[PDB]
Amino acid sequence: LVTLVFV
Amino acid sequence: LVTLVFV
Amino acid sequence: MFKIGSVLKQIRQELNYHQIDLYSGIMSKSVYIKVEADSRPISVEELSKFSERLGVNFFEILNRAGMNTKSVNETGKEKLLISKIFTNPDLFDKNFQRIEPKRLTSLQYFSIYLGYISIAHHYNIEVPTFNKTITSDLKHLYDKRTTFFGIDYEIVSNLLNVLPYEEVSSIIKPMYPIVDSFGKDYDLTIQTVLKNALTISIMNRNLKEAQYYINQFEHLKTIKNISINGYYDLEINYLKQIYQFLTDKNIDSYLNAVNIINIFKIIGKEDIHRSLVEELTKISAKE
Amino acid sequence: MFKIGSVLKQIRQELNYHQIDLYSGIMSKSVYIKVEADSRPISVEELSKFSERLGVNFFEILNRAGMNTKSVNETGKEKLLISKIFTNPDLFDKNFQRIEPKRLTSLQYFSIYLGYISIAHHYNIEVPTFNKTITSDLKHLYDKRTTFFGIDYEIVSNLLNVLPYEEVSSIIKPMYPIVDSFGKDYDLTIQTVLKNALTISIMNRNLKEAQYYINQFEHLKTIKNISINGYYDLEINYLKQIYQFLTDKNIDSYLNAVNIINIFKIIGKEDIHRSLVEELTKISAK
Repeated sequence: LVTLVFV
Repeated sequence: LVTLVFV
Repeated sequence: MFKIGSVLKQIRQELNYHQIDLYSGIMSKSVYIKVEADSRPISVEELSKFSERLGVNFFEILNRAGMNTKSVNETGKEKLLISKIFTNPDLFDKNFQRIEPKRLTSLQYFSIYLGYISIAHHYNIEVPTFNKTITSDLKHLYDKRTTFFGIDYEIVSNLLNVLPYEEVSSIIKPMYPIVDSFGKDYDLTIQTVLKNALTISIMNRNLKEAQYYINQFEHLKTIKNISINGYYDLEINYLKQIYQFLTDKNIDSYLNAVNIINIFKIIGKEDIHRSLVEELTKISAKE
Repeated sequence: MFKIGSVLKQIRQELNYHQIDLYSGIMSKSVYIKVEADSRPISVEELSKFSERLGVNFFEILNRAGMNTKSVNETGKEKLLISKIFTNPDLFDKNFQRIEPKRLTSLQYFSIYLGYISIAHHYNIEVPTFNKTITSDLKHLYDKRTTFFGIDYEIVSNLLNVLPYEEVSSIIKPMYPIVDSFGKDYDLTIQTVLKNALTISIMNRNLKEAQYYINQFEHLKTIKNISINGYYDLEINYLKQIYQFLTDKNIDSYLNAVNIINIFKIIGKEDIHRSLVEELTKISAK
């Protein structure tokens, strides 16, 4: 899956 | 499982 | 802007240590009293030394002081705001107007920007400023880079969700292989790029590239101190398993892929299991 | 004792920011130049402010400065040394003699101590000082405690590997439930106690206690910012799955447990899969 990440 | 941990 | 001294005081008293046990051979009493009062700011060196005296982890003390949250600065608030907007899109226009111009200020704002674009793309919100700038933007941000930070791997993870692979790949290649770990977050983002790209390369049947990503992820596992993500390790192995089914056409690997996905259900990751089941059906056709 | 200024300089130049962009509204030029020279120590507040200016993670900056390794202080070296000794036991005596008396100095040394005790227990190395002190030790460390830190959960994780459950449980119960997360490490240790105790409660058939641990783990999943361990989530679910096989005698649960364990092999966790299969066999008896 193409996941988004916002650390 | 019984694991040991050392941080 | 954080009460570290108060947390030191808190911990010190909880462990029945006397002020003296802490400041001695580091600073004066009257100065250390000011640290616990949180009137004098503390050095990193000092905090590190206090962490040793107490026997409580340096980073834990930081979390307790208030670094564990993201609301510590502007950027984090904005990053939490993404979720709100994703679920409640009517709030898009107002916010995007504030974000869009700031996108090239810090690598942090740019990640957020890509986030907004993803929300837009999902709900078919018109985003003309995007298609007109991304190229010049990425060329501005990356044409002259040498080393890459956690946020860069974040950006690229997100970038892959809003640009065709063929536009991003030229940026990804220089950022690998990884040689060292710089925290659990750095760990996360470097893994995410790989996960994302491996997904896309399989979807599009660019099996040569897809292998590159599998191999890159395996390499990660060899880094000392690197914190592999368990759920990632499962998802990528499913993708690896599908790669083996596409290349060697042997049916056993397909079944493994299925058996991996199922395990997500069996451990209660309900919505992730749903997302995977859709993606597997999708793989067995096109994208 | 870390070159944080150098890393700031390194990142600054890599992002083509000018010294001005960093120190303005924070400190004087000459002062900032001293920061990047690593001659003037930097405040936490200061570094936080610079991390905003660059757009690079505060904790990452720290790791790049040299906090990511453990060899930063005495304690960490000693914790790395445990592995050396576990594999090369002939080096036990010499080291345990240096560690043993330091065991009650910091919660960190006590963790290490329990580590040596585990090495000893494994190789049947005589440790008479252990059996003679642990009780007074734990009574010393814990009888007057109110809140618990990552290291405490670490200690208890390890304590469980070297004391019978019945001695440790009285210490565990106050340390749960968890209400907040204090880092990925705190997250790790709070989960390990759970995982370890769940394992033992299953092995010993204290189903009542066993459920308590399962429920506790589920609660963790509800905490905001908590970073659940993927491989832990799998191992505990296998245990949960075995729990359901022991209480409801339904065979489907057993299969699930097996199916989970095998997943470990399929993802290349070879030695962990071996460990689990031995444990499964074990469970199906005593």
